[PDB]
Amino acid sequence: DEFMMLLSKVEKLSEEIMEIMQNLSSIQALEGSRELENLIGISCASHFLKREMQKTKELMTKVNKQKLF
Amino acid sequence: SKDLKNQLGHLESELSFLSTLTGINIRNHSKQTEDLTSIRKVLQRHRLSGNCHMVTFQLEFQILEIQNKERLSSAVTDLNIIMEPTECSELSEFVSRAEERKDLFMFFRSLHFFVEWFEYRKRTFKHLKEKYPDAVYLSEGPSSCSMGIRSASRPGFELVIVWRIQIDEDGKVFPKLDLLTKVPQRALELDKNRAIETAPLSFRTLVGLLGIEAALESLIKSLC
Amino acid sequence: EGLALLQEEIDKMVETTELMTGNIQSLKNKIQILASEVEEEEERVKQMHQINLSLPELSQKTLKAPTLQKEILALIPNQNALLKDLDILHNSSQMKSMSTFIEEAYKKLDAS
Amino acid sequence: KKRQRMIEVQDELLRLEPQLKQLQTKYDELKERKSSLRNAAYFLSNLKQLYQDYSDVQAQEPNVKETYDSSSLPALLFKARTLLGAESHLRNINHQLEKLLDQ
Amino acid sequence: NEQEALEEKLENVKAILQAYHFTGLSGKLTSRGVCVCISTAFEGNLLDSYFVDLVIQKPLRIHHHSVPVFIPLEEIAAKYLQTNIQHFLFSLCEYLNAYSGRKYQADRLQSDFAALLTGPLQRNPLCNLLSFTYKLDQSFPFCARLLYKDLTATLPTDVTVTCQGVEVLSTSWEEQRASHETLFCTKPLHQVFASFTR
Repeated sequence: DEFMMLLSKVEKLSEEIMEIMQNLSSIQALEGSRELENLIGISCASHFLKREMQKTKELMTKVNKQKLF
Repeated sequence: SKDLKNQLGHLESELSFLSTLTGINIRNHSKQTEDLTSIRKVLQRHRLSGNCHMVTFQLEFQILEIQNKERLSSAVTDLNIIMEPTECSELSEFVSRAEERKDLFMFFRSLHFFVEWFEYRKRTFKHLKEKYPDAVYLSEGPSSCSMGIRSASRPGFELVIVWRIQIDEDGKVFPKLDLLTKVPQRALELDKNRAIETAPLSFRTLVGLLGIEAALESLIKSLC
Repeated sequence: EGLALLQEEIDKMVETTELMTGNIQSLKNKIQILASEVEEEEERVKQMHQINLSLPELSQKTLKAPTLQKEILALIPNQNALLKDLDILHNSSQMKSMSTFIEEAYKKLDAS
Repeated sequence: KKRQRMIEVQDELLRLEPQLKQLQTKYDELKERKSSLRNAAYFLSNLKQLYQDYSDVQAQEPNVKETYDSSSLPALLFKARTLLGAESHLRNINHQLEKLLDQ
Repeated sequence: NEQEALEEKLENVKAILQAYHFTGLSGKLTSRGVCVCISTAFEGNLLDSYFVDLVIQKPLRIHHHSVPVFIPLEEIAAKYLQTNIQHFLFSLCEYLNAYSGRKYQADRLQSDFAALLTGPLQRNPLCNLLSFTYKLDQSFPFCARLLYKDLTATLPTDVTVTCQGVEVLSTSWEEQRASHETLFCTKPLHQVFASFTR
């Protein structure tokens, strides 16, 4: 259950990680060229992700409350 | 009714048998018929949902069953496939091209081939991580797109080999396993043969002489 | 007369029967010669890698594909402007928590 | 007399042309293999040496800034996908929870 | 009623079993083994099926096979029959679909666009090579040779476009000869004959 003190840090990081990604003017100019996204094999947009970080902050509180394993 | 129950024990003895050899089972298949009066053509649309290994997925399509005793032929008019958002854009072009070619036998043709390769990705990254668990780190689990080769001793220098299976323009399966190099410039300061640059061109011919299993355990034995 | 027609093929055969004696058997003879040395150096590197799952073969075409390392470089222009502002991404303590998060969670789902 | 040089010269070339290419290609099937073996041996003969030379210099300084050549660039872009595309991973584990959603 | 209950799944299991034939090869259990009906298609247009009986014994023996002896069934049989019986039935699909992928090209070339071609199409009982001569009609003859050698795919591997009577002054041969080879390499036959008479 060592993630419940790492995930609450992620929503502090969500700020700190998106800011330092957007503060780097080269991160935001490589997506939009979606041809660059499919070689890597993952998404690279991140401003819409201000709530996907929340979509996981949502369900990661759902993991350990059950802790089904 | 005695045998009316044995009919289910035998026609389901057929269902699993198909799900085993094909690798393709079938769950929901509704049936819909349409007559057109105006030598007489009749159209059917029916939707189907199955699954292969981990791959779950749904097919909705329509057939233009032309009827004539001189021409008993058949065709399809439009398929529409939707799948789960995976990290490989092949599965976004897997739909993007199958709709312009519209045959589903090729669909289930390459999917057997696709998941069969994907399971090589799993079993090898599980076979290396049981034989060399101190030097291999799977970036995204046993289904990761590649593999790290490093230690907690030399972190700034690793080699990541990338397992990338794809499907061509024809509609057939084409994997492609090449090399990437993670290195500090300090190590180039000493490299005098400079084989570190010609590493992918060498690696694309490294699996040639040896195969995947023998080339990679060679590249891990040369690292450690 | 007809010899003008037959004059062309009396040479057509000599062009090829003198072609077989040198081009066929010599190539045959010098294959067991190469296969001798070809076997040898394999053992010299079998000294450095073990001989031997059933991993299958890749076509000539998978290998003739563009080496994806060179393609990553050519794909994005002003790459050297990227690498400078790319160390500081892995560097900062924020990302060190996310990299382990994704792996530390993947590890247990594959067992259960 | 047009018969003899037909059945004898035409079957000559039709019998010896395929036998030839099987030799041109197999002779080149191993020459291209001989090229490869002196390459793979070269590539291993350097990578083993380089790694443990890097080993002896790694021990010269425990912590140190490590400049990257224009060669290590594609790899950092990979290892950073876990950060860059956290969305998909973070959305994929949400549905991995939905494998266990029925529980 | 023990009848009203078994009625729900029998109508559904007898039709989803008939749905495997829509996906590819289906199966009907028999006394001495199982019947496997490999089904082919070339772009939605269904061609002929092929049933390959087989006995569930060791070593596996094919009872009968309706696939042509023209395709290399025996060569792929040995390589893949006893081992990976599932793979045997899929490499077979790669050859059966490839054949019915080519037969549906040339037979549509003859059935439709035959006025353009001077000498008849030259096929192989395997549709393995297609040689054929034909004119863009002023009078502009051509000749070409489709050379299929990858038995798995439906489009060729080597292409020739040598026309008898090419004039050096008219580069329109060259300009069209080049578009004749290239389009034969990436687009089917019946799909380019409709693109150059539109």
